[PDB]
This record gives sequence, structure tokens and C-alpha cells, in this order.
Amino acid sequence: HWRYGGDPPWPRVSPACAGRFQSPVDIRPQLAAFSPALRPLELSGFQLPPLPELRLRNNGHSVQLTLPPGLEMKLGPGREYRALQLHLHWGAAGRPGSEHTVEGHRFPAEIHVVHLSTKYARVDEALGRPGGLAVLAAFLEEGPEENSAYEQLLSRLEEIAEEGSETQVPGLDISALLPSDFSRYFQYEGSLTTPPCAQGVIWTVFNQTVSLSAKQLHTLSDTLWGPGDSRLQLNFRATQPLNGRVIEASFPAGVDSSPR
Ligand SMILES: [Cl-]
Ligand SMILES: [Cl-]
Ligand SMILES: [Zn+2]
Ligand SMILES: [Zn+2]
Ligand SMILES: [Zn+2]
Repeated sequence: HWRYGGDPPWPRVSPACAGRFQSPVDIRPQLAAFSPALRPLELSGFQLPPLPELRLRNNGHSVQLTLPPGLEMKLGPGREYRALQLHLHWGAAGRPGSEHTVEGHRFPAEIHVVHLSTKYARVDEALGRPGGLAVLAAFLEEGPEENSAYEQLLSRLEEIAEEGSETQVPGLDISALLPSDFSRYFQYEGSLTTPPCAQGVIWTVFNQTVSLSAKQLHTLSDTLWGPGDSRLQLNFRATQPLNGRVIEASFPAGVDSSPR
């Protein structure tokens, strides 16, 4: 327990981090398998009122927002979850820091919303069990406009700049931190992307991205400090080998362009 870029490598402290079915991975949409069984995601309870407040913590690995009870997420028949927390992965000034890549390209940042299967009462019961945990992931890109939903969190980072600091923030619409298109996504089975790197995690990566302003992306990557004397930057894991896994897509092929 640990900092990005630190020593020793994770398999030394958690051998499961050297498992064969780890996350994140590179997504090659042309090789993804279209599955018409994959229906639009169904969320309920994500529109939180201003009160009560939520814990926002700099844990030295990321900034993590604790979510209240009642956030329900359904991936499909037999696959229902409750949200626990969300956190972010980012780079540094001018440098991207998403965890997943698309055709080998890295995005500025990435949001993760971590969920527990309704089949398990506690995380430690679910760890390593196929389908026990599920993560919703979206890429954050630069856009021309300030993202008002993200500003609610970004504006509070300065007060938790030092590692281990926390603060309380107003409830907000958690779905406003995610893309609006719930119908188009990729899905595969992998791992937690931090120790203990437990496998059996269902990953769902939105096809649509979310946009933050340049200033906002800078605030995210420039404000927080990590363990020891370190800067909380480049807090993403290297891409992991697919090792024969299939990435499914909830939508068919389609061309990016067409001649007149
Ligand atoms: Cl394995
Ligand atoms: Cl490629
Ligand atoms: Zn640590
Ligand atoms: Zn390319
Ligand atoms: Zn994460």
C-alpha cells in the first residue's frame, strides 16, 4: 500500500495482479463481438438530493466519492448491482491518463463507478467471484464547454490536496457524470485495476465519452498530492494482455465515414 510508479511491482505484494485476465485492456472495436442480447443499461436512484452530503476522499491512489444506498444498476437478466463508490484516473499536464485504450490510443482521463452484485452482502464475499463486482467506465475528453456536473467535484479538490484528506460535498446527479447513451457499450470480464487485482469483475465501457474543459482536466491532474512526497498524477495501470478473452459490443459494426 502504495503509490503509482512506486516499487516493488504489484505482483510482489499481490500475486493475483499477475493473473491472466487482468484489467485494463485495449479495446479494438473491429474485433469486438456484437451481442444483440446486450440491452441498454438500467439505472435507478442515481439522482441524489443536495442533502445528505457525501464523503470525498484523497486516498493517495485517486479521489474517491462514497455513494449512499439505493443506487441500482442492471446489466441484464440475472445481473443486478448496487453502486458503492466512484473514482477517477488521469494523467498530467499535457499527458493522457485513461486506463482503457481504444485501438491503442489513450484518453485524457477515465471515471469508474464500482458496484457490488445483489447476490453478495459485502465486497469481501464478492472478491474474485465471477460477476461479484461490476465497474462502469467512461472516458473523459477535452471539449470547449465547462462540465457543470464535474465542476461540483473538481471545485472541491483543493481542500483535499494532501494525501488522506477528506471533505463532505452536496449530493448530485451521479448519472450526469456519465454519458447519456446507455445503449452503446463494450463489455468484458477482467479484474480490479488496483491491488488486490481480483478477477471475475464485469467491465462495461461506454462508447460515448464525456467532455470536460481544458481547465477542468488541468484541475483534476494538477491539484492532488499522493503518498509520501509524491504528486497524484499518472494514476493509471498499464494495459494488460487480453489472453484470448472476447470483448462484446452492444451495437453492430457501422462505418466511421462514407464517400459522397
Ligand atoms: Cl488467472
Ligand atoms: Cl488497432
Ligand atoms: Zn497506497
Ligand atoms: Zn489510430
Ligand atoms: Zn479505477
